[PDB]
Amino acid sequence: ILQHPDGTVLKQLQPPPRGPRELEFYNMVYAADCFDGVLLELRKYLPKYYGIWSPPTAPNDLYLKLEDVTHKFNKPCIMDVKIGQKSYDPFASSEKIQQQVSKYPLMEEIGFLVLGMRVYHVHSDSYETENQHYGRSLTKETIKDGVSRFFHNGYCLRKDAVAASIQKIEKILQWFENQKQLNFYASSLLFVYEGSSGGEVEVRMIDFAHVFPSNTIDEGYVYGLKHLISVLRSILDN
Ligand SMILES: O=c1c(O)c(-c2ccc(O)cc2)oc2cc(O)cc(O)c12
Repeated sequence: ILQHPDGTVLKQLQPPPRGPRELEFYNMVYAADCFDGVLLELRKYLPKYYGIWSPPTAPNDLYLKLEDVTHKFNKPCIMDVKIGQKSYDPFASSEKIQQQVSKYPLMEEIGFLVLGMRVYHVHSDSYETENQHYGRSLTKETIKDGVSRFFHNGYCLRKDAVAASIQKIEKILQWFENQKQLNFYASSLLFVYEGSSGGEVEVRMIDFAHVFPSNTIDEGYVYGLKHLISVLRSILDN
């Protein structure tokens, strides 16, 4: 992700077919002549989309120009969580399914996977970062404590950020329970809170290279959100 100073980021299109699909998703959702109520509501939960972008001298080099969801924070604490039971899409080959399931074989059981976090620590004036192997190591026994780490500034558990995250996720969950036209595979939620309040918490959906038309509720996504809500809720009892 390329963080530009004017409060936006540039996300480079993934190689085909993934980048092109993510481009088309943003184009469908943010079509100026769109009056589909489902899609207009979905806009609230995504980064604001500014269209395709490429460098002036390089029309070959394709990016999405997107809102920087961390812009309004001073010391943003950021967690990326992949949502759903299946990280592979409805047209994946046998090998691709195996590739995806092997990355994290607990996806069906847990319904979400922590892709990373960056946590500001007050008393050291520094960030602790966790990479993809952190989340991939978490089991049903360790997921609650694994998620909890995101909300530890060193001195207190930020239950305010936990509660606000639940409240923001619940609105996304409500959107999913009132649409039967899109199914989302390998998509994520980006959580941001202020590390330096309730207060600023941001929760946005990202990563749309495997969103497909559907005739049904996205059951895997709903399962993941519900399980994530339940884990966060249990952290409020700590
Ligand atoms: O706005 C965005 C953002 O700030 C970040 C980010 C910033 C710092 C990190 O350490 C990790 C991610 O990722 C993104 C990924 C997207 O697909 C879309 C976005 O709009 C953002």
